[PDB]
Amino acid sequence: RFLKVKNWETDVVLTDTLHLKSTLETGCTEHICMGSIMLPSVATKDQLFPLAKEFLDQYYSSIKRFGSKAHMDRLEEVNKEIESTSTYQLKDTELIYGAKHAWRNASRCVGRIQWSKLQVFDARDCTTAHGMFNYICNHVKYATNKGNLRSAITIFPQRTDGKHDFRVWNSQLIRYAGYKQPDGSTLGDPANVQFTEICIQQGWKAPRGRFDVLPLLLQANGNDPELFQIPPELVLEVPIRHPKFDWFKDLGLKWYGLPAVSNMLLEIGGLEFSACPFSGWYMGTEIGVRDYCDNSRYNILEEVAKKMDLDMRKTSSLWKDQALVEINIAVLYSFQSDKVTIVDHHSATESFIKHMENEYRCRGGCPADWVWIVPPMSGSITPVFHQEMLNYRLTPSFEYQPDPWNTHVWKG
Amino acid sequence: RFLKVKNWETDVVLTDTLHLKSTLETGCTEHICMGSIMLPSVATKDQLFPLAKEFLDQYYSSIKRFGSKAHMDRLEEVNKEIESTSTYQLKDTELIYGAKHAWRNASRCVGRIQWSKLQVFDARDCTTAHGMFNYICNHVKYATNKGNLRSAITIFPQRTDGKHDFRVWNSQLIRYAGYKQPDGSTLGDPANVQFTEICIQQGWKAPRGRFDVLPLLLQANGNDPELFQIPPELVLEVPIRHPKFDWFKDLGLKWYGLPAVSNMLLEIGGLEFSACPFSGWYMGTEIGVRDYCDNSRYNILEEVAKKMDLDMRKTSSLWKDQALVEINIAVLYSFQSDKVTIVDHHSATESFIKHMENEYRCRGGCPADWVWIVPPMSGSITPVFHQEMLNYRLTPSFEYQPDPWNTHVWKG
Ligand code: HEM
Ligand code: HEM
Ligand SMILES: Cc1cc(N)nc(CCCN2CCC(F)(F)CC2)c1
Ligand SMILES: Cc1cc(N)nc(CCCN2CCC(F)(F)CC2)c1
Ligand SMILES: C[C@H](O)[C@H](O)[C@H]1CNc2nc(N)[nH]c(=O)c2N1
Ligand SMILES: C[C@H](O)[C@H](O)[C@H]1CNc2nc(N)[nH]c(=O)c2N1
Ligand SMILES: [Zn+2]
Repeated sequence: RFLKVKNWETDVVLTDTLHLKSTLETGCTEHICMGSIMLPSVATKDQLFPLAKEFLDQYYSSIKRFGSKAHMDRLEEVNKEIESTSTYQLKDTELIYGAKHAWRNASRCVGRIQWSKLQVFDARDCTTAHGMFNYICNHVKYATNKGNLRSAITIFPQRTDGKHDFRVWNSQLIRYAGYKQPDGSTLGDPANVQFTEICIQQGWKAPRGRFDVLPLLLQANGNDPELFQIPPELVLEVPIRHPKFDWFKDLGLKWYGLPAVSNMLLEIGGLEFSACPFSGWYMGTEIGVRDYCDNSRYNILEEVAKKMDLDMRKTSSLWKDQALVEINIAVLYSFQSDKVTIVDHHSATESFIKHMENEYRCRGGCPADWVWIVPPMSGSITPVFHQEMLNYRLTPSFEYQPDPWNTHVWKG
Repeated sequence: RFLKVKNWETDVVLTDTLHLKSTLETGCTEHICMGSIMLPSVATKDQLFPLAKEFLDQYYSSIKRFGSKAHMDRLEEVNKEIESTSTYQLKDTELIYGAKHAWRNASRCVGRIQWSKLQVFDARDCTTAHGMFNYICNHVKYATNKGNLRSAITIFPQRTDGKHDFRVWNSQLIRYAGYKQPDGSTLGDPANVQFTEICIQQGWKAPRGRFDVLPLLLQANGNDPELFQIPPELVLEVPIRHPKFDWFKDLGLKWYGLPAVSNMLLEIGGLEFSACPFSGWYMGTEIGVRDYCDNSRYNILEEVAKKMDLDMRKTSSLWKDQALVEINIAVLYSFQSDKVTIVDHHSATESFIKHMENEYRCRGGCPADWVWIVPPMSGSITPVFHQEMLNYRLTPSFEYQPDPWNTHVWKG
């Protein structure tokens, strides 16, 4: 009823009561745990009012006006609007609160110490794909802020019936293109080979190289999506160099500064925002480990090991491990030397522990997904490795949604 | 009902139906996942027969004689013995099967590809702490096999009433002593400071140094435990050197060859074996990462970084990561150069994937604990990082049990 999580490096115990407010389901049961499953598995008007009331009661509890006159009138005001319209509209203040607590509740995010410093851009007056492009461009410019990255979200109109959906078809606002070859291999980013081809289908002309920034595929109000090129002056990039190995520039690697997710769904008070691109700043490992060294991504451990002169015959020479660390010292160094905000996995995981402490103190808990919080290298030398974490689903939240090209009723 | 687990590096899917045979509870519910909780939380005669029948039905199913005459007679024979004695005794063949499947079912063990090659030593005729010492000595000698390590388990008499318990008080047969100081710090292994002091209480004379092998504290048939020194010729050790850095010998580190757990409980057909030391061989990271580099263990990242000439001022120089890899290349190299069996985390995790495949094919599943299977360094460059895993509890099994000094009714 009042569960306990322990840290096995400091012996610190914390008591979780926030999980009692949890509502959605995890996928786990009393007899099977699905904590390593990546994605465990129209809305009517009856279901909407409890979700609205639940959300309204915590918004007014947060401005220290729980159950007052202003609360009960907005309760009544939203009920009458759900009767009238079968849906409702958030105030600007409720949207900013909802968006900030979707991030706060994001159990897979190690960066949440920053959750209250989120800049929310209301794009609910948008009606066309061009309007979307303009809003997204202003998001990219604001969030980048000349390399002093600022976290932000842009929120396009909520879902209504279902066949009128705003969607960003890119999985991230800024991604590199992936082209397969006649000889079967892959240039660029293999993750986006499918999306890179959809752009070619709709008319993109590819500069078939490595780090080619993809165009935006924007869908407005259910209509077929349309292509727009982000002005290249708006795409900040960092060339990767090493502070010891001057052969590292010869590798000719670079990465974009802005991590900006655009394929998830924002849920606030039962309303569904199918297009809500949000952005922060990178933790180093996301680029240096997953992006650069996944076998099905850029997969550069091969070459970094070569140029270091390493024993690549035997698996147990740990040459993969040894090249992995050099690559991540270089991503960090390059970003910092250009004053482009980045955080190392040691500082980021310390901050999360400190954030976890604050949450248990002033909130009664912190939903956290250990499988996703522990970084993909040097896990046990970071403090989150030794921290027990309870995972549960609170709302407002960010959720996964199917890719648009599997679900969109086309019209030629 | 027939769940699916995916690998996100190869896109291989496998279907799990073994989880339906699962019985015990995980700690997770539909609303909270406890997959990162380390330890989530007398036996009467009524409860014993279903557990015996369940176990007997799968033993005879395994020798291809399910429900035959020999099965039903042993079913009857064990029922009558549970009526008569309120407990029962396993045949030698049932004990060897049970022990092997407790290992097979060990969801936190990455080494299970070896599960059917387990040497089982029946010590159920043991009655005294001296007898225990002799059995454990023969286990240590057999399992070490001059450095060609062999996996083995020794099984002392099962629990009966509860106040007559056989226990090994050491957490492992071979561990290094931990002494705190007058100046507050720690020499040796800080994990065992408590146990190292209990030995001093009962009469151990400490050679207060670093890698001092602890004595055995053995408890027979509920009696107060007694101290025995393993013959030092029986404790194989590997001095750690590096294949590049000749200053590495100056560190003066060494580790024992035999990982041999002695603090867990073996459950077979509802019988409880409170003393069942089992041993295998080390995966490199257990020593080089957890043993050597945990903040609350030996904690040598400090010195290895010094001797490498590293930028220790800034967290983001990844000097911890860089010294971590060198330490693990050295543990591997030292063990292999001495022909003492060890496995690197790359080979071990590949073998587990291949073991997982075999299990799903011929068994319908493989209970696996992702949080424990992914190694504590370079996680995402090993194949288990990208493998979804279902965790569930099958029997026979190894379980945790309280330390004996918290539960033992002493008599001066
Ligand atoms: C401020 C700097 C931030 C850092 C350092 C950070 C770091 C991370 C990392 C490393 C992950 C794991 C993702 C992966 O490994 O692919 C993650 C996940 C996530 N982040 Fe944060 N993030 C930041 C900002 C944000 C913001 C501003 C939001 C939302 C407004 C957000 C929402 C999420 C969500 C919902 C997830 C989990 C969903 C998913 O990616 O599958 N993050 N974050
Ligand atoms: C054959 C070589 C073996 C290897 C390479 C291996 C490897 C591992 C590793 C790395 C762990 C994680 C433990 C930790 O990180 O502290 C583990 C856990 C475990 N091993 Fe294996 N192991 C081996 C043999 C065995 C044997 C022979 C048994 C039993 C007869 C066994 C039973 C277990 C159990 C029950 C656990 C989880 C319980 C726990 O330690 O908390 N292992 N193993
Ligand atoms: C805002 C932000 C900051 C950051 N530092 N990193 C990320 C990465 C999120 C990765 N996540 C992968 C799965 C998905 F595609 F479904 C959604 C995106 C996002
Ligand atoms: C047989 C074996 C082989 C191996 N390579 N490694 C181990 C380590 C087990 C670690 N595990 C920690 C928690 C515990 F103490 F509760 C029980 C022991 C065991
Ligand atoms: C808090 C967390 O559960 C704890 O640190 C676990 C994580 N995973 C682990 N994995 C292994 N193999 N061994 C461990 O001791 C741990 N510790
Ligand atoms: C199979 C497993 O669930 C999958 O690889 C997960 C593991 N943990 C992760 N953790 C983070 N941060 N990002 C990821 O993509 C993943 N992938
Ligand atoms: Zn679970």
